[PDB]
Amino acid sequence: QPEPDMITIFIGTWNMGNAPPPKKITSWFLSKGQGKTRDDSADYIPHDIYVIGTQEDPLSEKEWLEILKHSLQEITSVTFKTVAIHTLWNIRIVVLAKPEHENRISHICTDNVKTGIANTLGNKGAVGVSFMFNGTSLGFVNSHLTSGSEKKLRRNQNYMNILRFLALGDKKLSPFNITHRFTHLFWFGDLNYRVDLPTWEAETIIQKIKQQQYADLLSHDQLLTERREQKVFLHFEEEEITFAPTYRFERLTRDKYAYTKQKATGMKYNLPSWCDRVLWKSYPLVHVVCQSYGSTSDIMTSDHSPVFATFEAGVTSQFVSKNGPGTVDSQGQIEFLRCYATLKTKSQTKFYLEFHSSCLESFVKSQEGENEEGSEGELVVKFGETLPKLKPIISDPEYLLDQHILISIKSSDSDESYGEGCIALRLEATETQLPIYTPLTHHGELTGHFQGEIKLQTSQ
Ligand SMILES: *Sc1ccccc1Cl
Repeated sequence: QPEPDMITIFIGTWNMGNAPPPKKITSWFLSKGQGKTRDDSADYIPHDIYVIGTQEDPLSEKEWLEILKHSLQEITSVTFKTVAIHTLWNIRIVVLAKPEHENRISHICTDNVKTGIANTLGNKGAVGVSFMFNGTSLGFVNSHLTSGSEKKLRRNQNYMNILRFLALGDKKLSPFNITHRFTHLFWFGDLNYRVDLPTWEAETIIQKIKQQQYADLLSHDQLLTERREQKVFLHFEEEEITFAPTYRFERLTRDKYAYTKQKATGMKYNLPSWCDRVLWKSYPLVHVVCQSYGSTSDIMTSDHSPVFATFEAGVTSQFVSKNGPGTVDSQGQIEFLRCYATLKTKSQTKFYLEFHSSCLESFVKSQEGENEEGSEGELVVKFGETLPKLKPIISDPEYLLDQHILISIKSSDSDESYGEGCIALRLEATETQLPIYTPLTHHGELTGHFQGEIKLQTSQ
C-alpha cells in the first residue's frame, strides 16, 4: 500500500451561539451551500483529515465527538479516528482522520492561548493542534478573537499573542513561532473582523447581499484591509470570498440579518460581516490548493453560519536510506554564496545565523556577519561566502529537493532572534548557483530580508 504524496484536509469553523446544533449538519462536511462548493460527484469520498473549530460551543467534548463521528459515518461509511480534541472555555478544536492514517500520524501536540488582561481575559483566545503526517508537519489554529466593529486593533493584538505563545510543533525549533514550524499551517475561527461601513448603510448592505453583490462589501472587510496594510496575518493566504456574510443572522431562518443595537449586544450594531474565516500558510513551493470555501445555508441554530474550506496538501514519506537517519550522507551538501540579511533594527550588535531543518542532524550556527550601512539607512549584515556547508542526513534528491531550511538571524549579545524565514530546496537545478530569498519576520511582523545564492548537491 503506497504512501500518499497528496491528502485532502477539511477545515470547518462554526460559532454555535451557545445553542445545540440541529439533528443534521452533513452539508457542512460536504462543502454545500454558498461560495466555492464541492462537486456532488465527490460526496462519498472522505477527506483524509477533518479539523473542526467551534466557538461558543455549549456541548461537552463527548457530545460533540458523537455528533461529528456519526455525521462523517453517515456521509462516508467510514468510522473516523480521533487524533486530538482540545477545549478552552467554549472554543474547541477536533481533529479526525481516516483509520488508514493512524500509523502515519505522530507527535500530536495541543495548546491554548487566552487573550486579553483582567476585563478582556476570560472568554477569547485560541486552541491548536499539531502533528506529523509521515514526513510533513501540520498545524491548525482555531481562534475566537475580540468582537466589535471598533476593535480591529485588539483583534490584531490577539493574533500576535496567539502566534507568539501557542506552543505547537517541534520545541527544538526554539527561534520559530507557529508561523514557521509547519509545512502547512491552517488558521481559522471567528476572527470577528467586520464590514466597516456606516451604521446608516445597514439596509443598503442587506440589499447588496440579496443581489449577491459582495465587491463593495469585501472592499470594506477589516481582515482584507488590515492584511493589505500588513497589520495582521502577514504571508497567509485566503481563498476569494464568494458566499454571503456569515454573521449576524436571526436564528432558525437565514432570511434575516439581525444587525440593530440591543441590550444583549451591549448596544452595538452588528452589520453583516464575514466574521468566520479560514486562512493558511504553507512553506514555499509546497502544493496546497483550496478546493472549496463557503458557508452552509441549512444550519440555522446559531446567529453564525458554519464555514467550510477544503484543501489538497502535498505530503512526503518518512524517508529511510542506508545512511540517514542516524548519520550524514557525504554525497549531499548545501552551500550559500553572496548572502546578506537586511534588517529594519535601529540597533548595532553583531549578528549570526542559525539553520534549522529536519534534513540536518541538528541546527547549525554560523560565524558573525559583517555589518554595513545600507544607502537608505538600513542595517546590512554580510555573510559573503562565510556561511557553513550544511550536511544533510540523506542525499537522495527525491528527499532533499522536498526539504526546507528555516533561518534565524540572532544577536550575538542577547542570542534573541531578530528575524525568521524559510528557504525551499525545490531548486530549478542542482550543482548550480541559484538565487534564494526569504522575508524575515519576528512575532509575525516584517523585520528584514535574507537573500543570496544557494548551491545544492544531491546523489544525482
Ligand atoms: S507537543 C509540544 C509542542 C510544543 C511545546 C510543548 C509540547 Cl509538549
